[PDB]
Amino acid sequence: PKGNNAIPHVHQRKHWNPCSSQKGNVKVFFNQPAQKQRRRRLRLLKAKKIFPRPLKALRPQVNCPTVRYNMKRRLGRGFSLEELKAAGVKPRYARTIGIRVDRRRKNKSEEGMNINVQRLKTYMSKLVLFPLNRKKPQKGDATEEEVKAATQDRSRYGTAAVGGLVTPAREAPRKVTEEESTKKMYKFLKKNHSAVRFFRARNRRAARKE
Amino acid sequence: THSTDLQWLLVRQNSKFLQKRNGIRLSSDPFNNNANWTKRQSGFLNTKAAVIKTKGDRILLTTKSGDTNNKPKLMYKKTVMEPGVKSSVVKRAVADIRPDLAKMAYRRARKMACTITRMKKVCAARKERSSKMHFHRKTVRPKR
Amino acid sequence: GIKCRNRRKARRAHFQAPSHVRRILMSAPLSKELRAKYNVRSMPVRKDDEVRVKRGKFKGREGRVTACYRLKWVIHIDKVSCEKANGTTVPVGVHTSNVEITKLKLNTRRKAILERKDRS
Amino acid sequence: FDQLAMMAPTGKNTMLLRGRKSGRESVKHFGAAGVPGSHAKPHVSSRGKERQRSSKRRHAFRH
Amino acid sequence: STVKSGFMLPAPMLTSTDVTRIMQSEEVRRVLKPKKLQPKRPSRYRQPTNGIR
Amino acid sequence: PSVSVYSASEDKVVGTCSLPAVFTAPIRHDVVQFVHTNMAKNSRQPYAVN
Amino acid sequence: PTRFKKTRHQRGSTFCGYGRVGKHRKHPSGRGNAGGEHHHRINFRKYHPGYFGKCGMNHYHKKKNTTWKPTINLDNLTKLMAKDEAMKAKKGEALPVIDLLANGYSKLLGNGHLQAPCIVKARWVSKLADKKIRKAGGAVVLQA
Amino acid sequence: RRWHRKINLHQKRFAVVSALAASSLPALVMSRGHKIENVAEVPLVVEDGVRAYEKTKEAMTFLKTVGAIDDVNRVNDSRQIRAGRGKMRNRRYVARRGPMLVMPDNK
RNA sequence: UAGGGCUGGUGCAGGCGUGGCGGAAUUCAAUUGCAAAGCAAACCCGUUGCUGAACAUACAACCCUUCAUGUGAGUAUUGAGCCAAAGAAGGUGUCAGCCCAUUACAGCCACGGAGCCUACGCGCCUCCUCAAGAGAGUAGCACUGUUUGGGAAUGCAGUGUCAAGCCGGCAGGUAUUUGUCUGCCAAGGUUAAAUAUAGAGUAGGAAGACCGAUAGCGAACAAGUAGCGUGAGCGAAAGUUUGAAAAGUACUUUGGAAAGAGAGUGACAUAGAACCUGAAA
RNA sequence: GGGGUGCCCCCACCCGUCUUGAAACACGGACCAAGGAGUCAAACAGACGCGCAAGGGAGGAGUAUUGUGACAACUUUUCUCGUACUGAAAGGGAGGUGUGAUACACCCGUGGCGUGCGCAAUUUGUGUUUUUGCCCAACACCG
RNA sequence: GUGUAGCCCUCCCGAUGUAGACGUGGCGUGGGGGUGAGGACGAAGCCGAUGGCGCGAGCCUCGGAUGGACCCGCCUCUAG
RNA sequence: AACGUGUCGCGAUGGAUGACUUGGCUUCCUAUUUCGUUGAAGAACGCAGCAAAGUGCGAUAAGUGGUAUCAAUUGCAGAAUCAUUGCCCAAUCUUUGAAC
Ligand SMILES: [Mg+2]
Ligand SMILES: [Mg+2]
Ligand SMILES: [Mg+2]
Ligand SMILES: [Mg+2]
Ligand SMILES: [Mg+2]
Ligand SMILES: [Mg+2]
Ligand SMILES: [Mg+2]
Ligand SMILES: [Mg+2]
Ligand SMILES: [Mg+2]
Ligand SMILES: [Mg+2]
Ligand SMILES: [Mg+2]
Ligand SMILES: [Mg+2]
Ligand SMILES: [Mg+2]
Ligand code: NA
Ligand code: NA
Ligand code: NA
Repeated sequence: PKGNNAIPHVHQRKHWNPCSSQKGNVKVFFNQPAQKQRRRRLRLLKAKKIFPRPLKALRPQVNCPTVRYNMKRRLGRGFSLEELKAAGVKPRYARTIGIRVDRRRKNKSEEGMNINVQRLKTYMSKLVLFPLNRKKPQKGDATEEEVKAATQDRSRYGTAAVGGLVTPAREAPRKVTEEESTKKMYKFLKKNHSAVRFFRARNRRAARKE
Repeated sequence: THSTDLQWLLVRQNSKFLQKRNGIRLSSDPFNNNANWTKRQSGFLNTKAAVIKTKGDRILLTTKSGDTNNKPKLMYKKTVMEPGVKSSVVKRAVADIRPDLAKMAYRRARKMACTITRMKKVCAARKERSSKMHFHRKTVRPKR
Repeated sequence: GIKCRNRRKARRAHFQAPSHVRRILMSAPLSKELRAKYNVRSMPVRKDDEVRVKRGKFKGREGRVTACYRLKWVIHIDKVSCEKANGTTVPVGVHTSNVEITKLKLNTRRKAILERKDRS
Repeated sequence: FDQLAMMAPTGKNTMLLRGRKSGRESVKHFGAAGVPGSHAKPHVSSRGKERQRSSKRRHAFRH
Repeated sequence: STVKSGFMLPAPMLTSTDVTRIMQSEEVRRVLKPKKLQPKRPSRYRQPTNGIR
Repeated sequence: PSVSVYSASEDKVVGTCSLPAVFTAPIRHDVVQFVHTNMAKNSRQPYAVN
Repeated sequence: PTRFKKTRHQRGSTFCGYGRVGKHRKHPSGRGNAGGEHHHRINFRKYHPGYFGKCGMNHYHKKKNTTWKPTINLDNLTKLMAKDEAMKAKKGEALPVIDLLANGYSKLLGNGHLQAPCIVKARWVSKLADKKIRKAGGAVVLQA
Repeated sequence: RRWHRKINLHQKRFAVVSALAASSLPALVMSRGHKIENVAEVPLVVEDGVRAYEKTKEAMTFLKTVGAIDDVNRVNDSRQIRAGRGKMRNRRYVARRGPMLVMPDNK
């Protein structure tokens, strides 16, 4: 006899199990610790080959979309064309010295633009830029014995020169203003919300009034 | 540190000193006067303890006194007793540290006295039998 | 390098070894006098060598090696034999790790090996 | 509790309290959700498949 | 702990083990019920019954 | 309490330390048994028939 | 573990708790939720009264990220501040500032007795929360 | 089949802490089967010159000096061929567990 | 001026590859049945003390007497040592760190024709370099069919019809007409890495809380074999596991032979050749 | 005292199964050896054990390691369950007492009533206070 | 001190049972982690008018005029 | 009486059990990693002193050549760095088969 149980909905009627007549459709993870070891070995090998270049290329800081992640910051695909122009770096030459470049980003506000321009300027001042020919150095490049002092960066995020993401600091304690202790904020917010919510109905009423 | 009550709860079911052969629970603890597997008898986890044994033809009484319970080298004392010692003085030597084992101490002291006497007689009789019979070999352990 | 953590693999490699591998596996210790001279612990055995048996029914027996029967993992020693029912004499195999080498049949290749293995 | 037995044996000058059990989620599921005057929460797997209109609901009270 | 973030040693359930010492203490012994006299051990010569005979 | 430090070459005391307070913690042999039983299952290799 | 199952107790009972008269057969009542309106009607009506039927309007392409709106009550505002800050500020003093978006909250509901005055930044607020925080000596600053 | 298990992080740290405290009581150490009659001052702490040893002969002298050689001898004498089918499956010998030596790193 | 070894020619060089070589310490001392065995009850005493219920040579089948015959190989026990950056697991007539082979670079040798990697490795010659427009039987629409969670129609196919680019076209998850806003610019092509190997290969490796000869692959063996069916196809049984070593029973006698009775080898022949053990019916 | 074989007096229908009912003229039953049947996974619920608690817990990944190394150690979360519910939806969103008819003032606090372990204080056993948990009936507040 | 060879000693009340439910410091088998032993002076396996113990599942000793190399007690984990 | 029944010692028949295991099954990793008209995969017929099957090979037929090592192979013969053994560059490669 069944009793008071939930209705199951288990979703398992599609020949997923390997038997004498069915190949099955399964995925196991017995190689998980072995693949973790292999990926780590390749990262160390790549670092040895490309020395002294940084492991990861420079990336910009961007804002996450939607209202759920409005306040969060992360790393983007590449730098904007407007940002590169502001820092005085050509885009095709920028890709050569380890700067990611994105030709689709738009830079819709100055706050995001100024943060990323500062990232490029700090990176430029920290580059050492080994000369193409050691006998004949052209343009401002690394001097002698400045090459011998270079060191690879393995920060896993490329933050050796630029650093972490920039977020506004928390506000400090203060006093309540006299107008803050009087104004009704629900009345203020509801009035604005009703203006958009009842835009169509109010227009219809005025049109009928004429 | 921790107490006897806590330690007994930890080792009661399983231990290297617990022998559970044929459904009988006995103890191989060297500081157990009789082989009973109980909290009172088990002297290795008790703060103070005393056991009576033999050393040749004399009574040997080892005691703990529970003041160096973190140094195994200095836990116990030897205290070899005099020949022909009465069991009352051995009974009084114990019960100054464990008064709740005084009656068990007297019985153990008497049993140790009887065993000493028997060992002398059995060995004496065995040697007499071995005196006359001939043997094909005899092994002598080399010196130094 | 036959010995392995896999017992199944180590035993297959031993009992299916080729002929040139079996030559190394069939080695015997040198005597004290040879060790003091050549400073070598042990050498592979070969025909026309002199050995002394150390383990088994033939203890203390000496002789010259007559054959290296690699297919049976044994060596044959002269004067180490048994009688058949008809009276015929047949050699008896002895494992190479039960003997010791007392005299070596020197050769320009064998001398090269001794200098290779000289510990000093 | 070993300090209490040390300083207050026989429990003089004590106030004994228990703690609540009626607010638990398991208790809310006791009974049948479909009988009159029940107010029992059903065991629901798909929340959207057990909604029901405002009418057609069972009677909320019974003597 | 510095290596393990936020970890602290758990608090003991008993501020002092050795409950045997607590049971055999003057303060605890002061509130125990006094001992009572027990009857004599039943001797041989089984006690009578049957009331009438 | 205090703990002494012994030399590695002779029967001597060469130092003195303090108990690190991790040895005073409760001993829950029921927790140890539970964690060991399930931790020992993590080194197993799979087996099956064809 | 297999050694704790009922199968170990039933070795030798020949029926394993299923009876001689009505045996253990395969699907004597159908598979899954079969017959929920015909021969399982009483079970469904008694325990799941709202299973059969429709209710309400539809919404294609829901996109749950657009309706994110966690709420916190005025009674739990202390958990978002430092321990010292709760008792440091009162009425006319400098008050701590709490930003709800950093802690993962959107709307401020006013339930229970407010402990300490503070300044709260939020996206949405309630009628009661606005009145209670104002009387206590605090304020609400609207966010976005 | 479910071969592996998850354990709460706090419970794992609780178990380690309890086992460390149990190793500090000589009564529990003897009851598990270790021979510590010649040791002094359990828990045993030795100087840091041990890390600089290069020869196994030096290590064996140190074990005899502090009295830990009895537990090592117990493991040596207990070595034997395992009973059952396990000796066909790459586990042919069984031995007991001896002392631990804890070091600040792998040096 | 400079560069390009991925313009081409001509040479000099590392490494990836393949085949070899090199590592310690006992066959130490006591037996051939019974002492090559023990006791001195946590640790020390102990590098030391004491010996024998198997010998008045015991055991060998109802009891007594005579006469006999009987113990395989020390990796076992005991006492002394030695090596360890090596205690690692295989072999050897019994349980082996020191009998053998293995166990390492905190390495050493020869070979190397293409390829791949290294100041985009390094010289010389030769060459090379420093106003418009944007994809047409296309997209769209109608009917029919199929497909999708896609719901007044998610993708696709057939037939009919068939564009725009002077306020362009496509998308914005409820159909229609009208106006804004936002994001992109179809109908041509190439492209490493992170991913699969659910009855594949070629060479190597690492293992297992798995099975243990009616089990595990059908197949531990001259197994997809013998055998069966006109054919497509179906498809076994069977450990040679005697012994450490063939030392695999010379020879006498009866018998046509097979074999029997003796003799002999072997620790054991009731280990005698489909030969370890050898249950039940 | 146990074990083996025979005998005497007494007692005694053939096992397993379906069935109201089997010793059945109901079915399966010549003998022996070795095989032979509630398992694994996934969603939910209840009882019991353990850790933490208005918070609990990750996963995937990463950091440091021939070593008992496919183990073990380490990383205001980045996700999920919960601390708030309600309406088809647009939306809204829960403390007490006192005083008045987004009202005003306070904040050491069970909304009131009944039955209520234990503890506290009285009388010589009775009556009383605070009542925990739970239950009953009346408010009040949120949608 | 639930449960064992029950911590011990008095006293009182129940005891059958198909389908079914639950309990047992209840019995037995292959393997893992620990701990403690045994074996060429004879391991596992096999045989029995070999007895002893337990209500029982079973455990243990004895003999072999059997065998010839491995195996078990206890606490836990696991299952073809 | 014989037949038949029962218990014990010994012997047959049969091939279980135990101990052994160069086999299977399952998981993981590494490469200068992937056939053919320059005739593949498969199929047939042959080749050794004694050679049925299996293995290796192709009228140069249990192998020719190069390379490293050195004294074996073995049932009985037989020969005495050159064999054997491992690896591989140069060759041979019967009749067919996409088969042209
Ligand atoms: Mg029913
Ligand atoms: Mg099939
Ligand atoms: Mg029943
Ligand atoms: Mg049932
Ligand atoms: Mg039924
Ligand atoms: Mg493509
Ligand atoms: Mg088979
Ligand atoms: Mg088969
Ligand atoms: Mg009928
Ligand atoms: Mg019947
Ligand atoms: Mg009838
Ligand atoms: Mg009953
Ligand atoms: Mg099994
Ligand atoms: Na076994
Ligand atoms: Na068209
Ligand atoms: Na029937």
